[PDB]
Amino acid sequence: EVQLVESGGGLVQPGRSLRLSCTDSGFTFSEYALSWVRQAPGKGLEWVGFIRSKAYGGTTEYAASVKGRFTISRDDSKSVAYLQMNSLKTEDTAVYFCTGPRPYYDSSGYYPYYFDYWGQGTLVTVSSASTKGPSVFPLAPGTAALGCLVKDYFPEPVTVSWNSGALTSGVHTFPAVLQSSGLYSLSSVVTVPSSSLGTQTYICNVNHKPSNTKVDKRVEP
Amino acid sequence: SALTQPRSVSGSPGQSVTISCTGSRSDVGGYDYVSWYQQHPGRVPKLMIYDVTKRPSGVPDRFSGSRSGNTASLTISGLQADDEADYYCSSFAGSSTYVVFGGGTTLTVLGQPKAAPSVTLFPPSSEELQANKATLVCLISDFYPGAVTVAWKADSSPVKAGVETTTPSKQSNNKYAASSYLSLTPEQWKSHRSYSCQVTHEGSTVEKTVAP
Amino acid sequence: TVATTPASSPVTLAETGSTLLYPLFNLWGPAFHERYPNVTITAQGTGSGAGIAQAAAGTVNIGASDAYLSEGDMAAHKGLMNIALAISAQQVNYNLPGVSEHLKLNGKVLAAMYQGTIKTWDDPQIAALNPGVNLPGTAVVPLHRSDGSGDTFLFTQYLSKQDPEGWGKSPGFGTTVDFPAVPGALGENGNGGMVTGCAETPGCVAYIGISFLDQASQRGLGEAQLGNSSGNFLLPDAQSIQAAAAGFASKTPANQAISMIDGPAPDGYPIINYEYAIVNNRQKDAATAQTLQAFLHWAITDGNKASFLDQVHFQPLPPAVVKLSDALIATISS
Repeated sequence: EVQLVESGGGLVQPGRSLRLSCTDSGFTFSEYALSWVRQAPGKGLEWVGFIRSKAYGGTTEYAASVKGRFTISRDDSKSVAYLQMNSLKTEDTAVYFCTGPRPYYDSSGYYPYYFDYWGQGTLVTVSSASTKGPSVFPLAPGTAALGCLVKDYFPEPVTVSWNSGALTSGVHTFPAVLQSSGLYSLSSVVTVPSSSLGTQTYICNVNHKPSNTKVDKRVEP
Repeated sequence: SALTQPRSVSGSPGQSVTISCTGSRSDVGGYDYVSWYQQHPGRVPKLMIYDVTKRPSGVPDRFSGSRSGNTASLTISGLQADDEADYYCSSFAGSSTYVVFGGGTTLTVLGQPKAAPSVTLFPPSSEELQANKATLVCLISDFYPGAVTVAWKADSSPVKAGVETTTPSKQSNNKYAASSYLSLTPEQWKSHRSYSCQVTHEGSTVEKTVAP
Repeated sequence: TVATTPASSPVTLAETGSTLLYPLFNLWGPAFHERYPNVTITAQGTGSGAGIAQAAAGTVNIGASDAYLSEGDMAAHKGLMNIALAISAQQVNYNLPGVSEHLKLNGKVLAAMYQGTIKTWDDPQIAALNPGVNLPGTAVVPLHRSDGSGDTFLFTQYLSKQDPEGWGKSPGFGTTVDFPAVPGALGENGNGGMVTGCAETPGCVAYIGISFLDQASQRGLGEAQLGNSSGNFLLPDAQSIQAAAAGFASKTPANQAISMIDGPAPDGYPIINYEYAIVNNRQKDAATAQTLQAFLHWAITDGNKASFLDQVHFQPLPPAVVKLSDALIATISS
């Protein structure tokens, strides 16, 4: 009944602000308290804050580590909540999740007892480095391995699909390498039958939203 | 950090493991709102236990929650391969702190078999070369356990300059993946008969070679 | 035909029992004695358990009880009846000095407090009924009565009726109840013991008869608004108690044994009750029977004037129930 999708993540300079949004495509958004939980890369879960339902005053609570800097708002008319983040510090770098509860003790609007529903998360990078879109290069090929090289980008994340997502079987998108220059590089490789190579078009679709880079590259033998 | 869990937990297939979560009368021992989340690598957390001992619909009975005093424990019986994950405890902590989490526990299942890495080495593309750059890409996948050493060769000689290798990361099949990049100028690329990526895993080396 | 005048020869009516009724009975007795100085009336606060027990054994003429007789009581002591004299009520008091609001509570939340699953006063289950109230992190200390008590009966009936699958299954209701041994729970003797025990430790919660509300307020105890079955939260006052009793006015049976706990009136306070005289059919002689008839009949007519009942926050019997009470009084013989 709850389907959450965060947006708005990306690159922000220390000391500046960034607002995230969480939307429910279900019909019960006004019925529960909306929470934010974050997770710095490789680290644990940390509760950020929540905002109560309007039946309980629509009031907010925040972790000590973000109180005074972060504000949560909700707009029930659009089934959306917001996380406003001021005076950001590098230690705020994290994947930010929005979470929702099922009904508990007839009061999930007053306190989100448990986090039944999670968004996919949106990565916020607080850093002074400037954004940089990637170069994308084809990695030309029983089975055959072909791929795409996604070179020299900042910050994370980059998304790669193949054939607008019609090809998922045999896709391996590897974790990025952080090189000494401070730029990331990544490779996505798809395994296909050798028969396919002369009859099937293989295109990789690369998206680096922080720099508005969207690239499609055909990979041929 | 606010609740303390053991950093690491391990058990053999079919056995049990218990993950502890020690708090205080102000959280774990002060209410009955203790929960446990399971997080596989690169996925969102999933609620496994709530109200100290209850399981959401879907969660199997082999996941058991209990509590003694200010310490809650999660118990996982009949361990399977797919139990390998992080586990987080959580609790209400009063009307000032509200929600606290444990630091999280990585579960290892003990019996898994050795798996040699699959290695794939791509040469620089014509398009990168036309851009006056050259990267060799060594992709390493499906090895277990998750530790590999990577050596590059320029013809007969070791290189170790322009090499950048990732940490190993857990794949969805519980094997591990890594990647290594060797960045060269086109002149360097053309000036050697061959380049090799050598992947050493538990004392056994897999090597792939490419030539200009 | 009920006697309205007592005998003129010397007669002693001995009373004991309900501490909820005691402050009112200690006004009735002296007033009736003033009008009929041959009638000696002694009273005592000992709990509805002792009132039933002593009236059944015949050591007193009147046992005072906030609880009607069980079918097990009526099967153990025939002649014994429960005669409604007035309508009382019970509040939930608590010791939270930093809290100025009348906290809203209901039976399910209170059941969880007396069962030990809600242990802290800022538990979301409590805070959710009180949005906009700052609650402390104080440990809940649930107080119960140590003696057989009509107040226990009413409070555990409220828990049983509003939490039938939980408290209603165990430990249920009664003048004595096996209260869960939550860490820190205490037992007290009488409504007076509940007041002073509640006032002694912050975080205490206690069920206390409305004739002790003034004392509880003087000692700084908060007073809860309790939820009824219609979803509304109310303080016990003249109007909320009246509204609760009014629907049960036509349903009160001939023997007057009826629970008015947790009624369906949306403006009804959920913990109200008849104050009962537990008396036997047979007295020792014609003079005692006549005189006991006259006191009881006086108590439900002159003794129900607001000048008496307002002192203890009770409400008068409705006219149809006075008829039922007189019917039982008129059977007292020798």
